[PDB]
Amino acid sequence: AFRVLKPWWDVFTDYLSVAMLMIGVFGCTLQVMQDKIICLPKRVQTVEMKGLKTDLDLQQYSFINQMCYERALHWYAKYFPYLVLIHTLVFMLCSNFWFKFDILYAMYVRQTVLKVIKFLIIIAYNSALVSKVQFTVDCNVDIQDMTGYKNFSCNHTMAHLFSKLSFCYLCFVSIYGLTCLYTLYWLFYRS
Amino acid sequence: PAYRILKPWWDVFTDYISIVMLMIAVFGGTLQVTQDKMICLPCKWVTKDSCNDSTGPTGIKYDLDRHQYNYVDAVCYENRLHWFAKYFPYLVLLHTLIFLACSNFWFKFDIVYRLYMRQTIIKVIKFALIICYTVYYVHNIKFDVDCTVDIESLTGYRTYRCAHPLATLFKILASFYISLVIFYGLICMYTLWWMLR
Amino acid sequence: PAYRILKPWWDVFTDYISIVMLMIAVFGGTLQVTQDKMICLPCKWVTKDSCNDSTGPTGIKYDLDRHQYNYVDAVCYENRLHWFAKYFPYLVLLHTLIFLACSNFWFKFDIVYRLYMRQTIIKVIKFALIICYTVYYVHNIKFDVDCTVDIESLTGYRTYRCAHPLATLFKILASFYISLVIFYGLICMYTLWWMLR
Amino acid sequence: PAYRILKPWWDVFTDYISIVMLMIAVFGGTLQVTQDKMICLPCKWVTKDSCNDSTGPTGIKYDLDRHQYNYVDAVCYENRLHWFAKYFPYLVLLHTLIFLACSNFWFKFPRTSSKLEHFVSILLKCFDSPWTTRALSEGVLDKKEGEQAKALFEKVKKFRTHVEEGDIVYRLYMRQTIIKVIKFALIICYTVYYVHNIKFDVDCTVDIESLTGYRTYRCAHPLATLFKILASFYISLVIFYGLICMYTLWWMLRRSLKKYSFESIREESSYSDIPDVKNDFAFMLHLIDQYDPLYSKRFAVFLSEVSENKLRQLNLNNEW
Amino acid sequence: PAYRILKPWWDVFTDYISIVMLMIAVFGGTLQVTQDKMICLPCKWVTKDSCNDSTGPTGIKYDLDRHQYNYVDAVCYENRLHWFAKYFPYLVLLHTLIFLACSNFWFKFPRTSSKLEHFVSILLKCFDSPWTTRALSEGVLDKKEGEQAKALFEKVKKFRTHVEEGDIVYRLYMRQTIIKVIKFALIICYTVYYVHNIKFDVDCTVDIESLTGYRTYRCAHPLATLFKILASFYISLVIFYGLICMYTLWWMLRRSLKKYSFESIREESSYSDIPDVKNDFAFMLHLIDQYDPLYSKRFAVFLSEVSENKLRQLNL
Amino acid sequence: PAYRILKPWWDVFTDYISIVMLMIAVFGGTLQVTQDKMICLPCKWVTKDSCNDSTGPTGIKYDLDRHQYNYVDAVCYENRLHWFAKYFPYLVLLHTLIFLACSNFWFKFDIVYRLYMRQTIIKVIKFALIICYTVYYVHNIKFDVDCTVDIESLTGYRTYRCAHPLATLFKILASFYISLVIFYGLICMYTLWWMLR
Ligand SMILES: CCCCCCCC/C=C\CCCCCCCC(=O)OC[C@H](COP(=O)(O)OCCN)OC(=O)CCCCCCC/C=C/CCCCCCCC
Repeated sequence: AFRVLKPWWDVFTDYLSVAMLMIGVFGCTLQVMQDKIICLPKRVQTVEMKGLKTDLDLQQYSFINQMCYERALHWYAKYFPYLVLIHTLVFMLCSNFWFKFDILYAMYVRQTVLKVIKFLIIIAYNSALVSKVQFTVDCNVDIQDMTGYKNFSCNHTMAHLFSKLSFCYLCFVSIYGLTCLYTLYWLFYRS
Repeated sequence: PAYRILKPWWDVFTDYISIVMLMIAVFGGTLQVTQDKMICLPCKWVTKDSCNDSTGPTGIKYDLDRHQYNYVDAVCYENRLHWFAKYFPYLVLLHTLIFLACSNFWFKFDIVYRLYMRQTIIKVIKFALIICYTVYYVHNIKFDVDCTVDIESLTGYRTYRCAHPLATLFKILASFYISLVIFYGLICMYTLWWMLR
Repeated sequence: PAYRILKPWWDVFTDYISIVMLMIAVFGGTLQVTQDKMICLPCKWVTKDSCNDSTGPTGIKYDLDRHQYNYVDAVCYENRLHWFAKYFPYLVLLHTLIFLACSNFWFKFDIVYRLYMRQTIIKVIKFALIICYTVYYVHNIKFDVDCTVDIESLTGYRTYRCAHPLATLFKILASFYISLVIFYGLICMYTLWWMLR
Repeated sequence: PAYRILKPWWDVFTDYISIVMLMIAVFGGTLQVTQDKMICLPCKWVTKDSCNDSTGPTGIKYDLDRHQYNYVDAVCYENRLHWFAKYFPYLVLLHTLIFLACSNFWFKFPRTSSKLEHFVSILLKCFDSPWTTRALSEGVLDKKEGEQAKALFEKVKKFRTHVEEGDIVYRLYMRQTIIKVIKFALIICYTVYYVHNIKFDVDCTVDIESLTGYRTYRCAHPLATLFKILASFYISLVIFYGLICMYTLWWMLRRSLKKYSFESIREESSYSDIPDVKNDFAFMLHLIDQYDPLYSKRFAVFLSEVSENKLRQLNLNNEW
Repeated sequence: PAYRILKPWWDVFTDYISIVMLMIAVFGGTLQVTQDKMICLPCKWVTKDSCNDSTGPTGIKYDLDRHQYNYVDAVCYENRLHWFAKYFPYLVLLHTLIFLACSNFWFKFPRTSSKLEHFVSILLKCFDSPWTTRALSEGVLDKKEGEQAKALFEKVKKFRTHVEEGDIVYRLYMRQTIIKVIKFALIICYTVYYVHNIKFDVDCTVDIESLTGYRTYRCAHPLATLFKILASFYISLVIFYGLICMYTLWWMLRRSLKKYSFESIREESSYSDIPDVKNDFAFMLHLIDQYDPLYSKRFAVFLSEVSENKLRQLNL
Repeated sequence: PAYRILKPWWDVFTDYISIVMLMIAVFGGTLQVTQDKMICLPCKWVTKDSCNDSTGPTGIKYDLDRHQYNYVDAVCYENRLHWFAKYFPYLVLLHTLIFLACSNFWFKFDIVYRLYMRQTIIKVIKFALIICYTVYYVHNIKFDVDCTVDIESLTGYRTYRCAHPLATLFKILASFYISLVIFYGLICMYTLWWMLR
């Protein structure tokens, strides 16, 4: 049993990585649902209101749905759980890297530094690209030849859920990086 | 293992309460991921952003397609449904997971007794925050939901009156959840006093 | 373990009946989660909030969208369907969970004799309550349910005649569930008879 | 566990048939839960509530919404579909559960369970005893193995006295076999008589003209022939089960299983003192002979008293 | 249960093929359960119950509701689609279940299972006994080890007497393999001569003219090609299975399994009176040869009375 | 078992990559059974199998039933889509099974050294063939498919501009696969050098 040589930071990171995998599985299940985006045209042809007749079939609506999923929605907004799953696989692979490997000190600080830089890169990229998960999307695909409308407004059904999942994911990686930075401080504070 | 002598009846009771809270969270998340939606019909005759609510009977033609209806349902599901009514299963999942981490803290972490003392303070203060936030927001879930998203440029109407089908379920789930939390907290509260005396 | 000598014949059969009731419970819960809904058609002829029910045949044009139909189903599931017909699998879940908690409390806890006698009395009175409370309400699960929700300002009708598809199958569950409870009480009767003799 | 010695080939056959039967039940159950439906189409031209069954051709308009059509499918699925086509998998699950409970009924019944575990334990540990090898070989006896052989002799005499009085296990196995064969007969009867009611085409007359406009509809049940062939397959399984059970019942009536004879073993061996056991002893010894005669041959020595005298002589020489 | 030494390479390969056939059957069955739909469109121009197939194009309106289409789909999927194209996954379920039952019959048949576990247990006991190593390398003998060595010799003698008499295991394996080969032949014949009936385009003529207005319909079967692929793939595996099975039968006619020759083992060793065993004992010795002849070499020294003599004088 | 310590680091790396590429194949198969469709919209201006493309905007009426759309999509999917895009997951599933079976064939059967020779050679040659065939056909996983079947006798159109929905993701999935195999191939070449050392 290596639990004696497993301090609190390693066990905390293990449980956090399990949480990462659970979050990624939940996000993949969210992406499993067929109904992803819902698109309606713009400028479509007490006061009584009347519904606007878009003059569109079901399959035309589905076509605009997938087209605006293609060319208007952000790639991170479409594969955020995908990146989450890949990156937690990387986390559990390189979390036991020192265990699965002055050479002892060397590979231990190598593991800590690799974990720290992965954490920092994840923080930078997530903080940069998290704002792109929006509900109201403006889509300007050129399918006027088939539908008749050149501009569309769409809604991403689970965009709020992806933003909340990204907030929880960022909190988890934040605790991860705080405990790993404490590990690095303890390692490099003394010889 | 042989830790049942180190696990007294309050730790086992809180563990079982946590298991029930976990499967409640799983049930809520499953319901929200599969069958959760809203069903919105526009208010045909409106009086200042308010539904006035007024030879045989014929169905009202809104002339909205099924897709426009889907758009209205999603848009009203975000901007007007109360956030607790949408994030209750994820909130209870997060609370259950943090309770599990707190209750199983010494099992993989007189310093042990002081650690349990700090653990009990943290767990009981989280119980206090949990019960306050849950009690204050249980009555903020309603079946019939008003909506004023101002999407007249896409469907032609402003105000909508939607139905949230599983909303009551969440309230009922939340209701049961309150009992569990209270039990958990009450049990934990005794432990604090049991170590205070 | 070695506690099988403390579990007589009646205990083994009651445990097996409890597992079988748990399978019935989870089957009903899965049906409620997945395929529970209603189909509600408006009544063209009405007489004071009641369906009047009054060469080749032709179809009746209700002049309603699909989504107004969905709203009618949701509102007549919330308002005019009996709560027991909606919550019977969940109540059976609660009964089975508390029944397992009562049956196996002395294993996880003249103290033992006191728990055993209390559990026997509780299980007999709980069987009586369950059989009475389920036989009383079992007629609320009907195939045809006439609903009247006053959504004329949003739909165009006042009365509808819903059909509940998974109702009668629930009946086939419920009676069978009751039958299992009957057998439980029968075993309990013999136990009490043995407790008298 | 080590109960497989008490289960002959017919018990293993019935256990596997019941497992396959349960698989059929679960498959049909998820089929009925998820994909079971009816596609009901109204008859435009009718004659006394009966479908008359009457320039390129063009389609026939019914003016029915999707919700009216769903109502028609639901109403003609409940009111005019045969109940067998709807609840056949649940019936199969019930029959399979009852068969499984009957098969393991003497296993969990405490009065027979105690006898069964005692018999299995002392039979296996008598097989493990080297006194059987030393005796059927015929001193070669250690103090410790002689002591445990004496203890096993005492245990065998005690169990023989304890189990000779009652034949409850034999009666329980009789009851299980008779219940299984009569349930096979009932299942075959009603399934054969009711399997003709699973048909693809159903003419439903549910009288919902006030809601849809048509009196009679013609419905196609998509999962009908499937629910036929499965049922036919199911019937085949039951037949096999019944035949197996029939043989078992015949095997428990050709000779008296409550009177065992050691004539072959005590004739081929030097010991002619081994008596004939009766009642439950005889029944479990017959069940073990259905596994192999070897277990009975190695336990017949421990059942003997001349072998006990020879062992006592060996221990007397060992101590003195 | 340590039965793996009794299943040769052909048995393991056939079990793996049956497992992957179970996988094929499960996948085909769940696809047929969930997404096996037929899409039937009527043909406007009829030519003696046959479809004529004749600036901006305009769509063809049939005036059919979404349920009328679902009814014609069900009718022409049931009546006119060939039965193999519908129940192929259930056929492969039944066939692979019967193949597995045939493979594990002698494992689960107590009359031969008891003999098999007896034989396995004594082979494993003789595998660890050190008189075997002393005899093959051909002395010190502890009292306990000499005791279980003589005891194991006596079990070997009694168990040879018990097993050599009958041939139930040999005849049951004969019956098993001949049933497997005849059923493989039947499977290949019917599957080969029926597989070509999986077709994507089917022209149905069901006479629902009173319910829809059209007599002849053209239907797409989107799960045909996949079934075709799976069918072909399934057929290929049976080929493999079939080939393997013939090998076993060929092996079981290559020489009489009811007799065994110890000529090589006793010729290379000093003990020259090792007797040639027969029947069930010879047959399971042959199977252990097909697994590892080292087991037969290790066991062969307990069958000679000369080794009994050497063990007696060493123990004396 | 008894083979835990024989494997070096590269064997464990190959096993991990094999597990990842296994569940990649399985998840692709789940996507293929679940949401594998493609939506064809008929071309309003067809001049000898060519889509010409020469107030408020308005939609286009194709006058096709939903079932004629279903027939068009099914026929354009099974007649005008490359086998690679349609059967990406079953083929990668076959590759997983064959790769894993060849990686563990010596367990199921210097004969061992020659067997592991043959298995390593098979592994590296199948890596090469898989890379070649995958990069040679990776271009056919594309969204836009101009299908042309000429079933105008049933639809009234002859060309349709379909767009495959689960393609680009499939593309990146395929991309992931090749990248994984690339590292696998790298490790494989190392093994080759070892067994050619
Ligand atoms: C011969 C029998 C052998 C065993 C077979 C057992 C039968 C299983 C019975 C059903 C299993 C799943 C129940 C599903 C019920 C819900 C149905 C539902 O929601 O709708 C069907 C739904 C939508 O379909 P359509 O609308 O036709 O698609 C759009 C057309 N382009 O269809 C689905 O795709 C169902 C969802 C997919 C999951 C079901 C399983 C399918 C097989 C999975 C293949 C890969 C699995 C790998 C196994 C992993 C093991 C480690």
